[PDB]
Amino acid sequence: KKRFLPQSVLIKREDEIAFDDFHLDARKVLNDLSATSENPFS
Amino acid sequence: QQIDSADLLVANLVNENFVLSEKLDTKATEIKQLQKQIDSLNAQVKELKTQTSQQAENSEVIKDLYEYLCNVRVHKSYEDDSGLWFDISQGTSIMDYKLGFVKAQVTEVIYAPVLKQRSTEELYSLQSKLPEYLFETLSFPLSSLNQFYNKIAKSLNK
Amino acid sequence: LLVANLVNENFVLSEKLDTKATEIKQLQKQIDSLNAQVKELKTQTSQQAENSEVIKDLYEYLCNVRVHKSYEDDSGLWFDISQGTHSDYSIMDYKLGFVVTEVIYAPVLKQRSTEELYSLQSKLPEYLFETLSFPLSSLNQFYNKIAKSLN
Repeated sequence: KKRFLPQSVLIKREDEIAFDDFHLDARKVLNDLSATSENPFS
Repeated sequence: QQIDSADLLVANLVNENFVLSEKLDTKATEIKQLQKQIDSLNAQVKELKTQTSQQAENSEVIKDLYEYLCNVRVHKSYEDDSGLWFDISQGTSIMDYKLGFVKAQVTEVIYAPVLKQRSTEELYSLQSKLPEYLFETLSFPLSSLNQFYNKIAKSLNK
Repeated sequence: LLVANLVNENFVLSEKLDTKATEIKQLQKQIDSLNAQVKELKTQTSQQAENSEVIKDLYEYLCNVRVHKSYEDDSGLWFDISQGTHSDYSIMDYKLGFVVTEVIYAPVLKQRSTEELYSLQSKLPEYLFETLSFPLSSLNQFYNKIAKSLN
């Protein structure tokens, strides 16, 4: 019934911040990052 | 000579009532066995429910230990077919973001800032403390997970 | 008279068995509901435990600190801790206690090699080899100083 370690304040943000507003594709992002190695010069 | 079907039937009656008495004791024991299964299963439900609840509590206090030792919190998790995500807050001047892991074998770690619904003022504050590139989706090596973490850590604590 | 009395007794019995058979149907229904709750709960905890375990491993890589156990008396709240990275030697385990709340840091050395101990002893301040006490406020600060001292 007694907590020596105080309870977390960062947890509040879970309700406040909309992490779920965007969900994206790992492999797509990981493609976009190298852009394009296949060009007129290839 | 011939036989009254009546004198013959009276025995089939006591046979029938016997067979029934039999069924009745069969059933009465079967009820005991079912009622046991129910006591046992009620026990398992009590236990399971409590052990889940404990596991949960223990997880959350380690979440607290990390939050006060290292000023970071991994809120949730999320799985596409594409990647596995974690929603994170860091600092005390607080930064929300996500880290994603491609669901393949080659690895380097996505970072995606979570900047929407932020005050035009707050944004300037974070931009003053934080490099420009840390407000854009990007990636860093696996090896650089710790180095990423304290990059943000130092940026908010200094 | 008693062929009549006999048919009647069959009536009474048939009815007794009917109540029994409905009671059985009922109990089997409960047994099916609980049989369901058990299986669902069993998964929900195994899934909750796998989730919590990966998030734990995230933390261990993010922060370079593993928190494998926790040792709670009525006196305080303890945790077993390891900080640093593998290869000289760069990892330091200790217990943390929380106890007007104050933190107790206590070193753990007894499972080491004299060489590992020498490298630690040089990389780290002398007082990280002494049981200390200090406020929750300094905890983060504490963390950073060990982290710097190791890599």
